[PDB]
Amino acid sequence: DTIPVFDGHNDFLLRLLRNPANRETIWLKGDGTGHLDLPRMKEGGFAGGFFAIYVPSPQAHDAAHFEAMMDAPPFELPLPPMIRAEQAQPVALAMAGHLLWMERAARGRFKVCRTAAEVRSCHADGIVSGIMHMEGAEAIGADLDALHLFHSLGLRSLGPVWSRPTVFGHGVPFRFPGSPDTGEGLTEAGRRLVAECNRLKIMLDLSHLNEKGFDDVARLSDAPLVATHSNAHAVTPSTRNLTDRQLAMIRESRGMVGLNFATSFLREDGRRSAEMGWEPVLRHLDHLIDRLGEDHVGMGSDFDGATIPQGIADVTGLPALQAAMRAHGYDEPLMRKLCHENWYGLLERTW
Ligand SMILES: C[C@H](N)P(=O)(O)C[C@H](C)C(=O)O
Ligand SMILES: [Zn+2]
Ligand SMILES: [Zn+2]
Repeated sequence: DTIPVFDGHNDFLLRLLRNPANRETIWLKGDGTGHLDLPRMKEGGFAGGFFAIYVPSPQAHDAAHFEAMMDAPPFELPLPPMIRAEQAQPVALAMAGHLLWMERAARGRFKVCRTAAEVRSCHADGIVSGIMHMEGAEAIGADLDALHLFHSLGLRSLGPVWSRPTVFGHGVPFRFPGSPDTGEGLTEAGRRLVAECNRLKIMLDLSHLNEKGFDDVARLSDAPLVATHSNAHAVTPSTRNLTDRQLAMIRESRGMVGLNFATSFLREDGRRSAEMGWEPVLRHLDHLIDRLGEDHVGMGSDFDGATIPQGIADVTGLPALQAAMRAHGYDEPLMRKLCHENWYGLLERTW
């Protein structure tokens, strides 16, 4: 009785970036590490999701010193320097190239989808779906020319920033505890980026964007507001989470929030440790569902991007998560909404 899950955010492509020579095994067989691969997706009931193209900084997000800091709050991680298009583009092309390769290699068992109809068809057919997503828009120059290029080759979702400055605006540093109001809003280029994404029907992702940038998108975007992998600030006051005020704005826009499985954003203590139970997961889900409404919450795992609860552990833990959700009292129609229907509706409202 596992309900298929369509997911808001994963960083599986980073694993292919880091070991391209072994990609056939990593994707088609698994290599015994990480959260995702094709066989485990099938075992865990992963229907598909957003596959993030994210350009790492020289001190990557999982550098030892950062992990150690996040283990013992309070903490504040420094923002990395801006990466410009000339440097970001080859990396983004590499990751986009791996995503297309995944589809070639899987011989029809995985499909990069460009429309909501394709996603729904994949769901019905049991074919794993993928949405090409860019987490941080460094590969897009301020001129926006590359936005059209990436769109042409399948890009359908874009977060203007990661937790790092871009020509478009500013992301939050990783900090606990702290407000998401950590810096300046969108630049003029960022405002143009919002307008152009609206015109091209590219979904904008607010995860990582600071509060001023969030307010700018809320004011400027003609489309529902979406945070693909962010939780409730009122429960866990991480800079990465959403305040009730932000949630209310997302609700008004008929938007969507994906629950991030990152330990740091779920635990009330904001620690990185996987040693936790189901309570914090359900605490965030209840809070999100209560304020956003049952139609505006889903999963945003952050599989392969963060440490997640021991009870989930990897994609094969989705059934255990569903069991906890059911035990907590979520009925079947709500379960279907949270697992995939809400994302599919959001895609239709956006695209
Ligand atoms: C580094 C990854 N791409 P991430 O998806 O940015 C994981 C992180 C904990 C977050 O999402 O804030
Ligand atoms: Zn990511
Ligand atoms: Zn992220």
